[PDB]
Amino acid sequence: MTDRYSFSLTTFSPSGKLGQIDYALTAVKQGVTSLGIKATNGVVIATEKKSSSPLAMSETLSKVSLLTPDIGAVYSGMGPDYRVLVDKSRKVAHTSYKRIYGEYPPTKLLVSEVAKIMQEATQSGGVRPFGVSLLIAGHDEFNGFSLYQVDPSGSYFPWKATAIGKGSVAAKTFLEKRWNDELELEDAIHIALLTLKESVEGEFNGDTIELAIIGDENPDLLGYTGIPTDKGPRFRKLTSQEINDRLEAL
Amino acid sequence: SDPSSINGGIVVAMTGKDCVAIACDLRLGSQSLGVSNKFEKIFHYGHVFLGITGLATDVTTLNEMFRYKTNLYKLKEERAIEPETFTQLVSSSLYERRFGPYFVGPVVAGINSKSGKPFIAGFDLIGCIDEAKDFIVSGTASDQLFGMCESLYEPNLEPEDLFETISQALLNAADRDALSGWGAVVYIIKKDEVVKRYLKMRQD
Amino acid sequence: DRGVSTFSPEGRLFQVEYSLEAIKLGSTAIGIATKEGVVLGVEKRATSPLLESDSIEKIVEIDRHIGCAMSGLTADARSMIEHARTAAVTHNLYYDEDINVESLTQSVCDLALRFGEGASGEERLMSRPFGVALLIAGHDADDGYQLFHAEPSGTFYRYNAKAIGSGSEGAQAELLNEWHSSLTLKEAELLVLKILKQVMEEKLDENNAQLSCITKQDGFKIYDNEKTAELIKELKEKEAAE
Amino acid sequence: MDIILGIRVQDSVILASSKAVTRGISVLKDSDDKTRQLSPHTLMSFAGEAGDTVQFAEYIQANIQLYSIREDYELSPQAVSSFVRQELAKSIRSRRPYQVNVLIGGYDKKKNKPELYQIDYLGTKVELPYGAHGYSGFYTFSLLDHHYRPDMTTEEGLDLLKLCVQELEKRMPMDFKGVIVKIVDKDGIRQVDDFQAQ
Amino acid sequence: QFNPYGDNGGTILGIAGEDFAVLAGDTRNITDYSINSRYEPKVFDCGDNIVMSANGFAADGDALVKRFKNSVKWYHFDHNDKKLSINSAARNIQHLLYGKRFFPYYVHTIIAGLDEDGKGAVYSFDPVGSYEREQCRAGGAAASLIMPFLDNQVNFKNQYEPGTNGKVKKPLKYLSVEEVIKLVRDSFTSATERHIQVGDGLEILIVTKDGVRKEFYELKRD
Amino acid sequence: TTTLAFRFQGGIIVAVDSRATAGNWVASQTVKKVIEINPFLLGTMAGGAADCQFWETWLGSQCRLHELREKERISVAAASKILSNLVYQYKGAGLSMGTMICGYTRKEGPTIYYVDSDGTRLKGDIFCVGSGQTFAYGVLDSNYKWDLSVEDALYLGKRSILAAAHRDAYSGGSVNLYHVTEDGWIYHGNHDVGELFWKVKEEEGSFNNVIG
Amino acid sequence: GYDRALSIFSPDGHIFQVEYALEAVKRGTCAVGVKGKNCVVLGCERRSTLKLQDTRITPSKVSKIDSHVVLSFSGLNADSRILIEKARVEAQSHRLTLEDPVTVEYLTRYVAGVQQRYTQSGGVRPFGVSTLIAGFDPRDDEPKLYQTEPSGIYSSWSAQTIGRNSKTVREFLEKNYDRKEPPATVEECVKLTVRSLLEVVQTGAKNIEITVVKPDSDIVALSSEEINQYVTQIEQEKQEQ
Amino acid sequence: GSRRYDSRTTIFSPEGRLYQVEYALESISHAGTAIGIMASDGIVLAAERKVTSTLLEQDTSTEKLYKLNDKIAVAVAGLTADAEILINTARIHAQNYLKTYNEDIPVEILVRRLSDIKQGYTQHGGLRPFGVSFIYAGYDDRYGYQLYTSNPSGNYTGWKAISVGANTSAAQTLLQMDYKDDMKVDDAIELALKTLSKTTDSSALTYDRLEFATIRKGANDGEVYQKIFKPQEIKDILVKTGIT
Amino acid sequence: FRNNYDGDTVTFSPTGRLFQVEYALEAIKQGSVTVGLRSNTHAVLVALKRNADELSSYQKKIIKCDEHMGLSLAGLAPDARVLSNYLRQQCNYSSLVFNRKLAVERAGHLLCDKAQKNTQSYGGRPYGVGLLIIGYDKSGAHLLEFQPSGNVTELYGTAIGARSQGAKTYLERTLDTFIKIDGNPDELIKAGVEAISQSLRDESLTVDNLSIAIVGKDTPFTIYDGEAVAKYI
Repeated sequence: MTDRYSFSLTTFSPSGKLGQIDYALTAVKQGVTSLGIKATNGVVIATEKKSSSPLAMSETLSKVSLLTPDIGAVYSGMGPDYRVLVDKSRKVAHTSYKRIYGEYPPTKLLVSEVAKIMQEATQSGGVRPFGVSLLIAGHDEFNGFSLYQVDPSGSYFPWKATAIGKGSVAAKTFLEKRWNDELELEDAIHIALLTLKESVEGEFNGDTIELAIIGDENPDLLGYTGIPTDKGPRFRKLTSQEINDRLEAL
Repeated sequence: SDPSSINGGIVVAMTGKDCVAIACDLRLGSQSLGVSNKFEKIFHYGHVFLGITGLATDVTTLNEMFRYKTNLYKLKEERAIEPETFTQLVSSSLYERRFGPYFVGPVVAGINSKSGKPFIAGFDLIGCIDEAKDFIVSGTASDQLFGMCESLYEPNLEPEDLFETISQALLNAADRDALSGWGAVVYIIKKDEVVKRYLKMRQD
Repeated sequence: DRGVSTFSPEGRLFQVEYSLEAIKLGSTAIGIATKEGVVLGVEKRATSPLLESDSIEKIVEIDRHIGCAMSGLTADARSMIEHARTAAVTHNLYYDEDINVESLTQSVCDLALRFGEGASGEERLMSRPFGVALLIAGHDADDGYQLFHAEPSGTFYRYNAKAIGSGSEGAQAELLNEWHSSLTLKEAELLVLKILKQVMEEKLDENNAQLSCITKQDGFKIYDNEKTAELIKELKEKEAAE
Repeated sequence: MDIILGIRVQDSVILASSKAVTRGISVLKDSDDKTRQLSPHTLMSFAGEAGDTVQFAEYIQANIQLYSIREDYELSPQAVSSFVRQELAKSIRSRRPYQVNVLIGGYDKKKNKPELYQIDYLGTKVELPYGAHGYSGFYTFSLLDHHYRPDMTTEEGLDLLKLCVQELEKRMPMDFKGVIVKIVDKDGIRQVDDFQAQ
Repeated sequence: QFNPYGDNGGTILGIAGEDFAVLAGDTRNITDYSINSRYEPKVFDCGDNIVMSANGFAADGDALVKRFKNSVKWYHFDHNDKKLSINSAARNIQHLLYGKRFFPYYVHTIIAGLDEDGKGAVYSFDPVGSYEREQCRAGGAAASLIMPFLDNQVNFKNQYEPGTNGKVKKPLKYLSVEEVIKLVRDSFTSATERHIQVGDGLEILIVTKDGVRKEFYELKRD
Repeated sequence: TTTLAFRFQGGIIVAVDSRATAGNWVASQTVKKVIEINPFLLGTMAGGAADCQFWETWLGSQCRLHELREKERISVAAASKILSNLVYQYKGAGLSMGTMICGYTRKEGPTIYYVDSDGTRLKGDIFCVGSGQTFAYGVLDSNYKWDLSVEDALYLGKRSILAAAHRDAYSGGSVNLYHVTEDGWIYHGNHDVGELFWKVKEEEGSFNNVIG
Repeated sequence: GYDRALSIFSPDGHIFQVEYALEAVKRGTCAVGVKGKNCVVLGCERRSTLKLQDTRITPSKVSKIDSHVVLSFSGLNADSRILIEKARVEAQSHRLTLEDPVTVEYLTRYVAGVQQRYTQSGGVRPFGVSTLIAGFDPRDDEPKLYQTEPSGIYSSWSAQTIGRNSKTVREFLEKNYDRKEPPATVEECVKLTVRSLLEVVQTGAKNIEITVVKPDSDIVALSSEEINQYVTQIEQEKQEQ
Repeated sequence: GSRRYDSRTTIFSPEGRLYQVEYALESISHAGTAIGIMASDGIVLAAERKVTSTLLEQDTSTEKLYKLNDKIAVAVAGLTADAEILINTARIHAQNYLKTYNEDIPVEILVRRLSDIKQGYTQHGGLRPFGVSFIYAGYDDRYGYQLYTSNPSGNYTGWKAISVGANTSAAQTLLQMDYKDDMKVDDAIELALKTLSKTTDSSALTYDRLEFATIRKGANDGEVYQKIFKPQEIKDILVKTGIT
Repeated sequence: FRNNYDGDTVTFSPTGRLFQVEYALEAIKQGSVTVGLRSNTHAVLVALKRNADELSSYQKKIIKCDEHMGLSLAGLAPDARVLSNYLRQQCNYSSLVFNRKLAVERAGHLLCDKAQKNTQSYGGRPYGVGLLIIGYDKSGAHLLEFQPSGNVTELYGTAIGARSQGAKTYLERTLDTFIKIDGNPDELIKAGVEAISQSLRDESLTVDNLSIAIVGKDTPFTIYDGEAVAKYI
């Protein structure tokens, strides 16, 4: 027994390529499309709920997840790898930040922590890189709204809007045409729905689409009253119904 | 025996109208022997102020520790740490040594650079936060300081007036404590500027 | 690849056999035991005339009653010497006496097979077998003057005379005919000098060869160059006498 | 305890340390040098627990000499004193603490000013015009408080110390057998071999 | 609270002759004011002509003797059946005792045999390994009663030549095995009279170039 | 116990008594308190019998290892520091030893180092260690000169130990003498205090207070 | 956790990783050392694959291990740092326990031991470095010069060189260095050193650094000029014929 | 066993070269170019952002210039994520030094430490090296303005001007051509931009594709200042130097 | 085939074989011959000692484990030292903790289990030596045969090493005879020497070439070499 794989499984090839990272990126390319758009007063991230069978309950599988009350994430690639990354991300937000400063981490720093976790699966002994790309959206007092992308290599970059996965090339092009620095959240939601429609083959509705936003504080989602400074989470997942109402004005 | 009474020393902080004050004596002794009359007990990281009473060696170690942590914080966050945040950092740093504690009485003072709101806080040696709006006191003459502050203090004092109040509280408390005194320094803090003054006091 | 503790289809440990091949490329070392002591001689074999020959140490003291000569990857012998010296000194601390030559040898040989990447038997942390062979010579009250050949295989043999290194097959054949139960220390010295001369590529002189002996009376001593030079001269004379 | 005194004058730091080593009922030695040169312009005197004293001093010396070779540079007195403070501060919270008090006198060649640091076994550091460890301070700090001046010459400093030593030889219970005095300045460290009657 | 030590009484005696040595010990084992056994051997033949006794806390005495006998066995295994000389056993025993310097074997130990020149030898140890070779040594409960006697009758201390005005010390003529056995038996009958922990039986082990012999004598049982 | 060692023109004198005790009980009058580390190094013992014997014997093994490794005799400074550093590792555990490491090397000349279980290591010309140290110091301090004849030095040393054997209840037995020169130490015999005392009294006229 | 055996025996009795470590040394800049009657000199050549360096701060090829001993090398620069640091630490530890600085042979034996250990320990590769260690034993005036290689083997030399073209410069030294009469002067010693280097450096005033080591911790490095002056006087010895 | 899948990242080739180091360097050669130029009154760091899009938020982006100290900074060429790992340990080493000696860490000591970390991955552990090359720009009171470079092998060297990443050959030649010892920071700024401008594999050199920083001892003060230029500031300096 | 499955002990060949173990077994066959046989009162070991040169000694082949147990080796000597040492300790443990002499049968089980661990894990290698264990315990005389594969068997007599097949056939023939040689050590030995000489070929057993060991009813395990074996040549 005992893990005796203490050497790297990702190494440099004569051409300078890191094979395992390139291959992980290829797995990301085969994944269902997901995207994110940053507005002036919010951020939207969305993807398609590619149910693997009509007998499956697509709601019991969340592709969009809350990391902190003001930060959410979505991905493209290997769903199981994403799931554990979310568990680790939620935990590191506490162990490396909340239990020290008594407040949730700003978006860039949490992204930085996730990125570190992914980089390590690129050099540590006995493991393969995570086969996913993430789109993390959030808000924090001193930086406002932000959107980031994290790749299998651990690299991450901020975006105004972007797409990853299957038809990311076409979707990125469609976003470059409609994006401007004056967009309001509802506008971005609208643009998000339009972009996603080109990537979807079959049914396109609130039950096959998963979408969340980072907007204003939702005092009704807090759970208690009595403390003025505590106004609620900015992260909110739209309901199947909220999505349909917007599809009619498509 | 009592690590908190070996070196002596006091610190006090007060809030005023769009300002804050933090003051301390300058003595550093070894039991009855006065050793140094230049041992300042107030430090600052960016615009956040920290005063520390208790065992001198821990006062020094803690200052170096917080300089170290606030420096990294700034490099990663790309902004100076705020009073409220730093208070939580002190608290968690102290509780981390719950069973082998630093023998100190930290005090935080400053103004949130974004809300302009004056802030102060105190802690016991293992991190419990005392977030009073009026004043925080610490040191070998803490009973005296509580007495002066409760009597002399009043809300919304102007910088120039708060200075007279914090000073009289410090001075008269120090003079009823054998291990406190030997000089004093007062810091008047405003959103834009900070003035440091050395007070004239009894040298016995 | 292939484990460092793998067996060949013939029942031999690859690394140990390949280790023996490295020892064959080393400088020659010869040892001869008599009832008057044991002689140890080596071929310095400097690689350039600018190399100060006396800094070549291939004959070392283990204790007053034990000395030894090496052949092969000589750097590998340091930790072995260190272990031997410690074993001897430690034995004396624990028992107020000299360690027997055979015991000292068995202890050095215990290190030999302690190699591998995780062999189940203890904690053999050493990546490869030693690439050097040793001739351990000494004297103890129970078995008198002795000569042992310690190999990286962990086995050691006692010899009346033995040669190791590049010219061993030739030198050993010579020792087979020259040795006899009544040689004197002087005869042994000349005999070692003679055989070294036959197998060395260079012309043997007091600078490229070195002698040593161990006697019950004075212990282990390394002959200084002047003393050996005379033995060289005395040898040339007896050979030219017929 | 042993006598450890230090004084910073205009262009130098003078260190005075008692020569006796007493164990129980006997004075075993009367020419003990309680000091170690850390670098050409930095000297450290020490007093405290029997074995810990020298072990600590020599340990610090080794580390500074190592830093000097690695960097081919000499750390400033303030840097050295901070290194020494951290070591003592680590020690106070370990299994068995070094019970050693020290005085560090150095001449900072970059600032061209002498400096005197007093650090006790807890890691308590302070920079002073003059200092002392143990009972010595109880008789010398009031003397120096009275006769000290910032612009004193190395010679005036030596007369000031002589005054301190005389007071110690008059009022202290123990016979510390005189002191060894060393001067630290821009030219290094030298020992005043003539203090037995200066 | 738990006390890891106890005291089992007993007394042992070792005397070295010119070409022999003896190690004796009473056979009574006790606890406080009770007798645990009237016959519990305390002196042992450990092989290689060495006799040993570790007196004091019996449990510790047994562990030590057991460990030494095993040491002798391994000495044979690791050094081609070489005989363990008495001086070598002594040093070995020092390391055994000092190994527990911080949780000592609460015993006073004596070993006897012949040195490498055939002479009688006796070695006595401190509970932590301090040792010395001697002519004779009493250990245990009555050691304070016996040693003075042995200093006088074995080494002739304070004894002078009659008529020499205490100017000439009585010569050190050496004792025979028969004369030594007499001193041993007398030492023990005296010890049995004055010390409540001594009695029941006396067992003597004699070591000569021919091996180890044993003699037994009854002692008062009160 | 009383042990002493001093430096002088002819080298070094080393003298020790030979009594071992356990409370008021005299355990032995024939103990060796000087161990011949090696042909050129001497070690004295005071305090715990076992502690001194075990570690000083161990010191010899470490000194021998040095000579095999460095092909040179170990210095008195390096030898004394080996024992000193070892003893320092055990500080607080309860070891008990007061010792003198004495030797003569070409490089250092006659040298004496005092080493105890507190971790103290001191180089010096004169040292007396043990329960009887003060008594030896008394006689030794009032008759010492750097210019004593090997003969007069050996006597002072012997006389000093005698003084201590007489007044210290825990010192006695016999005196063991040693002289240290570059070519090594020279044993100068065992002198039973029983006879030595009377001899010295008569020949010297001292100890006038005892009746004999 | 990583403990793969990287240095092992091959069928012919060689240890390729050690052998290839030597190849890395052959590729390193040349280094030479010659001992005079009262000194030792160490010379090194400076590459020119890229020139626009800041000589003040760029790590020099000769390092002081202690005030009386220096070490130069040929091979991987990064690897040499590891050995230099360990040697420096060992030098201070030795002064601390023996109360005497290390002899040159002792320091050499230590560095060589470290190198050997890295040839038979799991999970590590050998140092791709060979060194020249020179200086004077405490209170001694007899010069010392030793060389160590990847295998861990070491020995002393009257003069020696390692690195690229060391074959060439060694020849120059074998037929230009007389043991009967070693360079009885710091000057004629530095001259023999510069000469041997010119045989391979191909005109490089700024491509040749020298360090002189004398008894009692007297170590100093020459400046471009001081060296440039030696080059000049030597190119004349040639033309004057 | 596992030995079957072990690539052996730390062995020599028959030529005495370290495979993984050579391959990591090959990787570095495809990363955006980074330039460092040291002047009499300051230092300049300039780097080209590899790959960009209209939607890339440049204001909140940093992929090549990082602050290590208040007096030391680095320009990165290679795997960004590998760089962040090393940057963070360097930031720690600097704070440890300040805590120990109460003095800012000398530039070389911090550079040597980071280089030693890199060297380690080269000799033991069986892990791949970091695919990173750094250009360090810093100031200390012993050598003043300094410029260093370190690569995957753990080797480091000092320079007056240097480049890492893509097209260093062409860039080094240009720098060696117009660099002059008596230069001034503003001259350096211009030299840096011109050089990048001629070596870019892109159409034109625009502000959205650059990161700029300087370390000057602003005369009106007496201390050292690090200025990591903002988008607008780069756009400006781009027009002034005549590249519009 | 073989080449692909003989890299380590943790690999089974397509026919269920463990080649590394089989190769270790081969080192035994290359070892010098040794014989073992017992009656109801004694057990005997006879071994042919091999030498390197005519200037070297003949390497010992018999090792004592306790007063009632011992063994002879064939193959890698160092492995025999490791295994005999483990057995010495096990015999030791039994005496110290239970004041009991270790049963030969139990010793065989302990040896089997120790060897097995080295045939199922990565990194290790099988022991490359064969052992013949004899002893006299509470159930009489015993002879065991140990193989590196971990297989231990109790026999009346046997032989291992080169040409061991000769002696083995002779013993399998002499069975009914030697098994009854009770109360007569010299006879059992001669019976063994006759068995071993059935595997000779090169030379003839000499005085510094033969090695004998015996254990029995009132006979502690003792080894006879040289002059002491003269009366049997």
